[PDB]
Amino acid sequence: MSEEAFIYEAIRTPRGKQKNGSLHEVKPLSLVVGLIDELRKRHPDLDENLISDVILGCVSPVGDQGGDIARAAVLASGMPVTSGGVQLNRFCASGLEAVNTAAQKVRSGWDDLVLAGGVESMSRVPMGSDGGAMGLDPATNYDVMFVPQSIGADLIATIEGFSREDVDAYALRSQQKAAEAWSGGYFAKSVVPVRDQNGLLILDHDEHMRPDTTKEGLAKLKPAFLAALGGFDDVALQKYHWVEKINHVHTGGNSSGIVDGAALVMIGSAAAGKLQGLTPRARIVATATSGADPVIMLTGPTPATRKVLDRAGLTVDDIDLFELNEAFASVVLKFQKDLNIPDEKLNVNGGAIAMGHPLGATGAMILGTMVDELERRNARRALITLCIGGGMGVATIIERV
Amino acid sequence: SEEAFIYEAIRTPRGKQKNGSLHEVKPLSLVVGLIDELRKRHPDLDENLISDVILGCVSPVGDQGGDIARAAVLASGMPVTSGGVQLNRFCASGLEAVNTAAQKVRSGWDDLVLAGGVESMSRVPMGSDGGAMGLDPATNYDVMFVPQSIGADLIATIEGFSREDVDAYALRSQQKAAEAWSGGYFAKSVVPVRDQNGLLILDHDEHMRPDTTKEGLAKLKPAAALGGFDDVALQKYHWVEKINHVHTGGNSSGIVDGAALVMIGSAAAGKLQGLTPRARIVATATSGADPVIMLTGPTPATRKVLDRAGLTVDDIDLFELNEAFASVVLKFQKDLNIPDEKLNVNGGAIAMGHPLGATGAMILGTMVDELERRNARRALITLCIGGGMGVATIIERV
Amino acid sequence: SSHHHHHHSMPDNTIQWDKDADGIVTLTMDDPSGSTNVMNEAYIESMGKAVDRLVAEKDSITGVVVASAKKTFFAGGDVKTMIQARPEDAGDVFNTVETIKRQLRTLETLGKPVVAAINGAALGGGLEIALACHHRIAADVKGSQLGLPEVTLGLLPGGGGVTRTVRMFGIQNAFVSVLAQGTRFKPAKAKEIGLVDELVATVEELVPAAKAWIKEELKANPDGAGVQPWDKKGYKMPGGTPSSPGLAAILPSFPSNLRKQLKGAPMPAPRAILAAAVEGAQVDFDTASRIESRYFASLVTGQVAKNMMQAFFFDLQAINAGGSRPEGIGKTPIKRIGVLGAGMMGAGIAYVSAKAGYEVVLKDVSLEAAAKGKGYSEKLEAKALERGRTTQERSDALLARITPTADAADFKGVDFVIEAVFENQELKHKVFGEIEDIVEPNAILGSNTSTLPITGLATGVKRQEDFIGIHFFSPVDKMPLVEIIKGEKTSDEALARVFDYTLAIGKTPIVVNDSRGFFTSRVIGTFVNEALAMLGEGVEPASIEQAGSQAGYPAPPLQLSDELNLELMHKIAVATRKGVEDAGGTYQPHPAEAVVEKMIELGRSGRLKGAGFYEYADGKRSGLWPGLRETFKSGSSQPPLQDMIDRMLFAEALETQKCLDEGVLTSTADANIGSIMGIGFPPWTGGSAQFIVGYSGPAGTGKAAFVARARELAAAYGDRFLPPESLLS
Repeated sequence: MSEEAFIYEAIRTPRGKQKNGSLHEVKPLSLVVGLIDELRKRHPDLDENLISDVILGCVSPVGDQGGDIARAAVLASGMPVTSGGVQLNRFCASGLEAVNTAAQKVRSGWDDLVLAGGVESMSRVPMGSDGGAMGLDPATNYDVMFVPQSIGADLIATIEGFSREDVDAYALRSQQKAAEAWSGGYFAKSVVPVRDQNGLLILDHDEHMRPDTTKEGLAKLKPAFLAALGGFDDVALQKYHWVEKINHVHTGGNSSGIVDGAALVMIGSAAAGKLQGLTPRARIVATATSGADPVIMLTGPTPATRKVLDRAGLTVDDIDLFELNEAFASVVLKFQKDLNIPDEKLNVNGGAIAMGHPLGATGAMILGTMVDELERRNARRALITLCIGGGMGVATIIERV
Repeated sequence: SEEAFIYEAIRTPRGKQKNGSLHEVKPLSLVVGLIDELRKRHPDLDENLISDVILGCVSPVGDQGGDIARAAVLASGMPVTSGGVQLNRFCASGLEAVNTAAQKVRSGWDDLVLAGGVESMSRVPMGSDGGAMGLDPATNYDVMFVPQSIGADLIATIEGFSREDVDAYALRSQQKAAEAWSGGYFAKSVVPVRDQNGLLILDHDEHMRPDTTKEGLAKLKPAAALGGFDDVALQKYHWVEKINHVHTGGNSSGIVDGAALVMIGSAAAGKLQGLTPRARIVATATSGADPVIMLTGPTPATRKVLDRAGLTVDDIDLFELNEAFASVVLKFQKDLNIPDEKLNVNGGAIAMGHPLGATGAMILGTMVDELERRNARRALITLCIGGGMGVATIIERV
Repeated sequence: SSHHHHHHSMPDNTIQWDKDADGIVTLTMDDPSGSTNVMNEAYIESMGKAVDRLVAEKDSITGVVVASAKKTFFAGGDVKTMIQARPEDAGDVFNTVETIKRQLRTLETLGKPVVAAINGAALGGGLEIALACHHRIAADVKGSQLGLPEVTLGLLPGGGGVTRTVRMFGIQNAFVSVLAQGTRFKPAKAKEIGLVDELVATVEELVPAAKAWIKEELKANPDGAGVQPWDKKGYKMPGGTPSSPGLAAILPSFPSNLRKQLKGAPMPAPRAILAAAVEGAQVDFDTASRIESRYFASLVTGQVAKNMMQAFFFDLQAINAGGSRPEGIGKTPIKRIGVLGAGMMGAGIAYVSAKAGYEVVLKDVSLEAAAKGKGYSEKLEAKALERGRTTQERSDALLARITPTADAADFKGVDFVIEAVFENQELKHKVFGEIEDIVEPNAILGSNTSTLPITGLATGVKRQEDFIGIHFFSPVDKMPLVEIIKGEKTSDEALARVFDYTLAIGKTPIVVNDSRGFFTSRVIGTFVNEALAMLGEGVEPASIEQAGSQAGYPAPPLQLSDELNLELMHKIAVATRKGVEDAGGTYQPHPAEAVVEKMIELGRSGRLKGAGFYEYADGKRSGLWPGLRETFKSGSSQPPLQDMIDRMLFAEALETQKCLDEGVLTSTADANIGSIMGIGFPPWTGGSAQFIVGYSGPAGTGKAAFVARARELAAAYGDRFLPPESLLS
């Protein structure tokens, strides 16, 4: 709680799509090394020996993503051998967890300068590739009523009364705002085009985006089909016995996209940045980890946001921009409803429905998105949060400096 | 602002690789068993005040996939708000978990945190998770990937540790582990593993060979490290003509199954729950050294943590370095001139085994106990790591 | 390591040893203490010695045949011992099955072919022995069954059954087809799914065929002789191991699918089987086998296995041995059955009587009505024909056994009458009156009645000695119980004849003394009445239904209420009120009665009238009536789910105890099986009487715990939950 933690750089790759995606040919490690080389380009004279750790979120750390990918990035990029490298997994929150952990290490006084972020090549290493202690264990799975995320999302809509038109209306809005952000040049300096070994362009934009999405197009889509595999609806209603029928409103068009991507954030103390001649962009005000029922699974953001607001001594009114990962439309609408968040403050540059959700990286991507938008708006405070599998929640407050 | 205190440190016995007692036990069950033991120690503990569960795990796949820390939170019936994150910093993962927990506590944004590790190596062998440094040619070729046993033999060659030197250290580790066991040093901290019916599965460190002799150790054959790796190592270390292969299964860490858990919090968080602090986390440090030799990271990390705490070797009562290979310990001892009677005093991984992700948390707990038993002040705990990393932690008895 | 129970300082021998000139050993299993070979202490020691000798004489042994000298091959384990196992006996149970499996593992890894010659039923332990053999030949004989039914006793196949079937078929197929439900197979079916390898026409062919198979296997496959597929270098589990991407993708849904099937009922055996199967698949055979033992010991020492062993072994045995059949009575074969009424009950009764091989005359008020009654059997036969379960020839004979009529005179030659007309005393008097002189003078005069006292119905006939209650349950083709009700005038010979009829149609009998509501109707009343009371209190309908299914009932209570018909429920309550008020007493209505009357007033008296708690369209149940929440202020009362569950289960258990006290039921066996088979009381409880002695809750186990919880519910929900004096100390 001693040293203040500052964000000095926050960058990300574009997000490549799942099917015939541009990044499918690119190793997850290459995605990270690309970002390291961009930071090097932006700060040629930085003493990399002062970087004490590299902390990467990664939800499926197997195959191309196994063997501590953070250390692999340190060594492959030719960073100093003293620069650490640790992989972590807190499901969807991994990217923000890595940043929070980086900030907390700086606050402790025992690290000076840390690279944090995440990477997920979902087209190469699909969700669930890592097995899972819960799933490979029927005795565990049976007791703790395991239910896939989409069913919990549908259940949220059923209870709160969010219609198919309501969730699709949010989806359209996300596409519109992502398109507006891109057209406006909001992402120009922070999205770093992926290039090959020869400098040739692979991807420079978020190719999952569908900027010409319509209300009618969204209405024509089918509900999600772990889904189609029976049992989970009945299991969910065994816990939620007062609910008669789950309304299945979520589709590929109102749920986050499966994509490939990476994000990097440079975090350090005031002195660490001053010594390297770095300009601070934001201060990490507070972090919080909380949770809720693992069967509904995705209501964790509400308690985590409440806990981070209380810890920073702030209220909903004090925050200029709210950024919540768009895993499912109803999750966002529920969060908005619970805390009376104004529309104009919520996911203002679009979200994962439009641009995709590369699990391990997402937290760091939407954090960077907020650093940039605070500067662009000349606003003061942003709250960043994500829902998480197992019913967890993580939240962070940043202040523009 | 806040200080981080260790309130509890416990572990499973270590189950052996071949025909091991723990082979039938899921790694999740190993962690849940320890959570149940902590609950037994403090039945009135308000679990709602536990803000996170941080577990080291080097092969997070299959049984160890899907954030095993969260799985343990849910399977144990801990509150849904209690977190759960898996981390991997290779061999240091267990200590990294503890260090991260301490850093979160110090930051003021976490109150009370469970930290440790789990590795069931008989069910999930190392390398099970794949990786780019090993499996991707372009980057494997450039980092000069060499298995750790070769770096260890290379250390012995450069330092002039003979086969008898490494074997003598190995014998001592067996003796000291046997003595610690027979002396009752481990009675409180090693938690017997039992099945769903309460039947005993394992209550002791199976890998131990208390009747080890210098003559038997001499019979063993040197130690996959088969195909090209010697020449790669010597390409970097060009002044050494030939690697003396001194390491065997008898003077290297045992491949085992096990888990470890540590309860960490601020003074206020412990006071509120009526917990008595056992030790204080003085300082942590991560560092590194050449990834080809791989196993020389402990030295600069120990150097860094000592300077950070404003201490010298002479201020430290006990030194605890993971016994991955005998040469690594002898190298560490040589560099820092560590007195013999201060080093790995209760035996180590050569005798008891090295369950990758858990080890750092196990040997940390070992030092918490030994400081209390000796009524001594400070211990320094460190481990060598894949890719040439190093982690170090200083604890102070309270 | 030993093949024996003990290794320190005296049971019978059950195995006959014979070694041929060719070095083939026949082990013929023949337990002298019974007519069945059972996996008991005598078997364990006998097989231990036999297996020791196989190893000792291995230089001169070329092969082994496992045979039986009984009518059946081998059936069951020691249930008597297993039912007594306390938590502290977990070690001994573990050791027992570990010893059993050590013997079979040796047999299986001998380096020589072992062949099971299956002459008759091989069930549970019996099939487990056979699965340890390398080849299985079965005699395709009548009554022969193969399977692993130990889940039906709340156990699991702990002698290698789980481990071996999973190794043979993979996780999904072994679980779904063999283990989860304990399916019994005819030899032809057993061969089809790979549980058996070869079939022979007669039992005498078995041993010679087994020896011939050994001969050929040694000649044609010398290197692989006596090696199971899973003990070979390149073994692949069918469907893959849990680490293979294909199975890994569907595996996490296996427990949820199981939970869906069981509706959240607390029946631990199926989940223990699934855990043992998957965990076993992750490791080598021996480790897999040991994990299996631990899950077995867990079930055995648990309460549910004790409930299920008590009901589905002991209670069923007692009932099928004529426990409620009066002693010194002979037999009287039935030639011609007459059914009165062609509704669901009468049509169903005609079907099960005709399927058993009896001629049936089906009479209703018109030919059109009686013919549509036979149409019920036609639809069942058509569906069985498409499923391939019967032949066109066999089906035609079945239907031709049913003669639909409107003429009373067509009951000529009828020696067994079963009436299933509308619930009305004067109608039943009249319908029997029209027929009592037309039938044979010795004819049983049976009535399918839900509530009306048999003694009162009997007055409508001349020969009251032959009048009796023969109470079936809807749908008759599926419901296994017949509640036999003794009127005051009913003779003991009449009881026995209906008892024998019940067995002949393949149903299970209970014998009950006359009392309105008898056993089943009265007790099922308390279950639905609790549900309706909860609805009146303001409990969500969806929760009430969930509570019913999670308690373990085959149908939720509001759904069931629609089928029972609320008008019938009303007049049942009206009848009870009349009895009390006529005797000068004051009637205390169940809080459900106001909810019943409310629904009648609203024109929603059940499925038959088109509307009840559920909506009905096109002959199908739609969903819960949306007006239900507003009518009863649903959501205003939100008690714990476990309280809702317990109120239903406890009401029935307490009512069963009243029936036992009043002398309606004469045994707990009849109470248990009667509740399970008649009114769908959950199998895991072992029945409504077993629920009392085997209750398990947060606050302990047993009769004392039941009393405590009953008193707990009474304070919160009303005095009706106070236990009878019979349960107190």
